[PDB]
Amino acid sequence: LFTQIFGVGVKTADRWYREGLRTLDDLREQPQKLTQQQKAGLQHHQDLSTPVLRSDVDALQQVVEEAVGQALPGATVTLTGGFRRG
DNA sequence: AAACTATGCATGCTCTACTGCTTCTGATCTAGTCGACT
Repeated sequence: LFTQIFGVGVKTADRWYREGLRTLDDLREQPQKLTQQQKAGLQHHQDLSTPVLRSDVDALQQVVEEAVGQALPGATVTLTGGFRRG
């Protein structure tokens, strides 16, 4: 549960576990020991927990292609990662 | 002719300011460690 939080690794998860933090809500009760990454991940937890689909990939690729084309002409963008493996 | 007072000088103590040299402190910066991510 803790590792899925953006900006939370194994070390931080273990540190929280040994400190008595057991539930997600408990993390929100003390919003003073979390960096920007952890706060951003915890706030948009539900949104980031959902696996992404291919339509969202296409929309994001179109948006980024438009942005790079307007920024610098002739830019080429290639989709890598898991989505390139099928 | 004698006493009082105006004038001045010499010196020590004190406030006040100003200039310059030296030292201390606040501010501007690279190495080590842990952690995040990919």
